[PDB]
Amino acid sequence: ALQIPFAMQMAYRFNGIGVTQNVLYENQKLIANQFNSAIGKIQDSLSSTA
Amino acid sequence: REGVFVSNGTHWFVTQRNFYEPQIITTDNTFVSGNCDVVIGIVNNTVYDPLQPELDS
Amino acid sequence: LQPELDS
Ligand SMILES: *[C@@H]1O[C@H](CO)[C@@H](O)[C@H](O)[C@H]1NC(C)=O
Ligand SMILES: *[C@@H]1O[C@H](CO)[C@@H](O)[C@H](O)[C@H]1NC(C)=O
Repeated sequence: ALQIPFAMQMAYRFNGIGVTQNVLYENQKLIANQFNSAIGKIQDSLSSTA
Repeated sequence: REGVFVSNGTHWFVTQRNFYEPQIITTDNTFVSGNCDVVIGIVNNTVYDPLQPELDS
Repeated sequence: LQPELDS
């Protein structure tokens, strides 16, 4: 296990899907806020019904 | 362009991810997108230009 | 390159 900064790991996972690394850093806060909000929606979905 | 940025004591290098291979941060080892003010965690540096060592003749 | 051709 080799330590890597999480924002650099995201930049490679973007690079892996054919989105160039710059597009992450140009949008980092927006990406994080979508991701954080989405995990909230996951929790709400699992809260709503069995 | 591929791989990652790396720092020594005060030199900086670019390498592929899976085997350490420190190379000079040249323009032909890199590419540009926008001004710095957006980027989290960026650093001031010199990017080396290979063209001027040629055109100086 | 051609724009740099002032040398
Ligand atoms: C660059 O790396 C080598 C090995 O770590 C070291 O001898 C040299 O002093 C370093 N130079 C700078 C300025 O970081
Ligand atoms: C980079 O260097 C310039 C030198 O004028 C300085 O104005 C700027 O604040 C520096 N930025 C960082 C991130 O250190």
